[PDB]
Amino acid sequence: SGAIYVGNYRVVNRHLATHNDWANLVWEDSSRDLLVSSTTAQGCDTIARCDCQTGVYYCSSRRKHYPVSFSKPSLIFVEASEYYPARYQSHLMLAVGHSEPGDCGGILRCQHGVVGIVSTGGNGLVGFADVRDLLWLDEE
Ligand SMILES: NC(=O)[C@H]1CCCN(C(=O)Cc2ccccc2CS(N)(=O)=O)C1
Ligand SMILES: [Zn+2]
Repeated sequence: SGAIYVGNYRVVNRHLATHNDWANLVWEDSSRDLLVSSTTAQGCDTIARCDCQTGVYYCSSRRKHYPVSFSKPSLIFVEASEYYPARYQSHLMLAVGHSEPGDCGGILRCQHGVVGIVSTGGNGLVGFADVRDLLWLDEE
């Protein structure tokens, strides 16, 4: 579990969104596993605006923050699960690391801020849904 809180926005994994989120929907993309909903109180997270490929992510299944190297956002085939059939997920970045289903929502950060959130796992890899291209998160 986990979310990013930037301004009046709440960014979560789409497969984990709640009732409150869909009723107050700003934007969602099934192919990216992302959903953004509006909030009453202001958030304090800063979104990174960079091309960093090294950062640190939180892994709830180990209670540890791990430093990682990660690939650039791309279209990656993701196996069928209880949330989606087998499909290509866009804007996904992979790293070598530990990730179990309950790890989705863990933040990946670099020196410039939040890069993304855990979205995929298994086979000794962890995938992060990139948020650095969503420039509108910084305004309105
Ligand atoms: N973004 C997605 O499509 C993810 C949605 C949640 C499920 N996805 C994962 O990668 C989670 C995962 C982590 C470790 C091993 C195995 C899995 C797949 S599952 N079916 O067992 O949950 C895929
Ligand atoms: Zn950066």
